[PDB]
Amino acid sequence: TSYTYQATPMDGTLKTMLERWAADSNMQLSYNLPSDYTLIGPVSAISTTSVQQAATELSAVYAAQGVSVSVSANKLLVQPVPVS
Repeated sequence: TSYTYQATPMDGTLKTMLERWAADSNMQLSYNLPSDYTLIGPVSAISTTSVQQAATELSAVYAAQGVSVSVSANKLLVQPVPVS
């Protein structure tokens, strides 16, 4: 096999990969960062049928850059990490 969330040869950047995941899922992408970013090596570990798992793995990859990736309704949401 079934569809899996992963990086593929088509995807060069964080935003563009997520545009594909969103299109593949009938979801909105809200990309709330000032710049796109290249995909870094650790993204190559992601391969899962679960959008929650995939988004969360991706979030962890970009956490040290200050980024959160999450599933919010029909949206993939990329934003600065909200903290109290």
